[PDB]
Amino acid sequence: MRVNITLECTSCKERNYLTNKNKRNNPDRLEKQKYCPRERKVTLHRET
Amino acid sequence: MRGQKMNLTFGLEEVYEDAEFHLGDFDKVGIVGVNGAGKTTLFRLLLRELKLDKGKITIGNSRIGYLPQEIIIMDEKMTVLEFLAEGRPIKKMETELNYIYEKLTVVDDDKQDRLLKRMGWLQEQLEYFDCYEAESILLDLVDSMQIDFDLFDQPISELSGGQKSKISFAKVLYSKPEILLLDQPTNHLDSSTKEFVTKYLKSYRGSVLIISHDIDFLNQIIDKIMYIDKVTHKI
Amino acid sequence: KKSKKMQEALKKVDATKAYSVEEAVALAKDTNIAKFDATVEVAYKLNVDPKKADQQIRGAVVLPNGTGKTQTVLVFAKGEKAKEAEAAGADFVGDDDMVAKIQGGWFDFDVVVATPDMMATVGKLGRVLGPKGLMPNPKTGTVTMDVTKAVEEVKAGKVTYRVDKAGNIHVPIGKVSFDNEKLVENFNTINDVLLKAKPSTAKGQYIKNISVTTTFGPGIHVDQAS
RNA sequence: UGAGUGUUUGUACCACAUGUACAGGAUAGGUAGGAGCCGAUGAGACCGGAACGCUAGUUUCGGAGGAGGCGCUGGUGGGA
Ligand SMILES: Nc1ncnc2c1ncn2[C@@H]1O[C@H](COP(=O)(O)OP(=O)(O)OP(=O)(O)O)[C@@H](O)[C@H]1O
Ligand SMILES: [Mg+2]
Ligand SMILES: [Zn+2]
Repeated sequence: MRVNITLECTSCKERNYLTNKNKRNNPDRLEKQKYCPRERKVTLHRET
Repeated sequence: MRGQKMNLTFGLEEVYEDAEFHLGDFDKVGIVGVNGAGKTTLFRLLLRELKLDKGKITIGNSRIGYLPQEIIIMDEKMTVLEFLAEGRPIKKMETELNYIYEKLTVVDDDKQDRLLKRMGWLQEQLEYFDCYEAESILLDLVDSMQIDFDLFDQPISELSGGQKSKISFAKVLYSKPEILLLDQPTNHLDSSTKEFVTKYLKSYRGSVLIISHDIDFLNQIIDKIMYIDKVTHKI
Repeated sequence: KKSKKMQEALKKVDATKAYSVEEAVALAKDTNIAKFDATVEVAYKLNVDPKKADQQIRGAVVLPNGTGKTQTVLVFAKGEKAKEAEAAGADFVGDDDMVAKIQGGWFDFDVVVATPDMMATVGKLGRVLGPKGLMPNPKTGTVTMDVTKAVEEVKAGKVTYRVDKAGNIHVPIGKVSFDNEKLVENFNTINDVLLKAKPSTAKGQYIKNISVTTTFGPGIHVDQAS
């Protein structure tokens, strides 16, 4: 089962990126290092 | 206790889907469901340990007495008395209060306002949990389930499954709670011990939610039965 | 069942009518038939429930007319604070070593006050004070940087008020010796401090019932507005 | 579109009764006052009846009698 997800910056809680993931292959909430335009620096973004 | 549009999904396997429930006060609610249905998970939501993915779970401000399905032994060397004493926050506040006095001596005129307020609350909170409990707990064992005092000085990890259940149940009562959340309170108890638990729960004036797989035990106490469905993910 | 003096006092009082402050104090003075300098006390039944941490209240209020009974003062200090107590003329002035003597000695002192630093050392003895309730508390003001203010307040008749478990708080305003006007002024001071102490989370009417009573007499209900 | 009766009920006063964990003298509900309090307006002790009761005592009504007790005080207990 593949579904679209939103990645939110853990620092400013800004819903920054849109992506998708296969729930079966990645049961746990995805986490990436992505640029946060509000803070203008790379930060940890976690799926909500 | 009320929950609306409850949603919770661990990975790919979901627990609640748009579930709802309203429990009136002073209701001895019997929670029933197959293993894995999500009965323990409901309490975790009430205790705010878990958060619903979507929806609102509403709990009253009253103090809650929680009896975990599994015994929580923080350290192997913990004694039964230490385990029971941890039920009340007397020891924790005193350690904080003792530190507050230390800070007062070090700091002269900077943090006194903050320290004085913290000291006052601890004293008022300490008196609310009357420090006379040291004697009451010692005798709560006698009147509760005939728990011998030799066990009182023995490591908790060395007790038998039935003995551990008695200690954990007494700890919940020792805390003097307002709402009782009992998760299989008679898992290992023998026939004689179950009688005391049943009588106490019949007499208990407050609200008590019971997760139990013992039909006969529930029937003597329960007035409202809450069924957690495993296939419909509803309540 | 009821003494004749109490019966006549009851007939004087009107249970249905909640008197004004002036009528209530005068009526209480009339009702205390017992021929001793009884202390007049006021009891407020607050809507707040103590079981909530914020709701409970515990403080101290100074009465310009006083309580009508002098209050012995015990002070714990060291150095300039000790000199402050001596200048204030505190009934008893002590230190960390003298706390042990105070335990079992000089007892019956009405109030106990300790400096912020002395509290740490005092705390050991204070656990014994706890059940007695003498232990100084910052909220009541017993713990202050200056003991002279505490001593003068105690002499004037400062009274510490603490809400009981049921939500009723009692305090003596003065002796039947004090004139009814002085007693009413003391009641007003008590009323003002309680209103200022009303907690934020409280709701509805703040006081469910206000009753003034002498040690011998029965209760008299007093109008809240008065 | 108004009268009553009765029943089962929820609320709110007013009457009452109960408060036994441990130790403690013992049936200790909490807080405030409390050195004085109560009794020929019939006290103590005593007899019975009744209620409670954790069976230890508690509370209460009556019968006689007629003036005493209780408290502070004392140690216990967190609390007298
Ligand atoms: N963090 C988690 N990660 C993955 N799955 C989980 C997690 N938490 C719970 N689950 C699943 O939730 C399901 C139901 O939760 P819960 O443990 O409360 O069931 P239960 O009814 O209390 O079990 P029992 O009645 O037998 O004690 C479990 O089967 C469990 O597998
Ligand atoms: Mg479970
Ligand atoms: Zn950010």
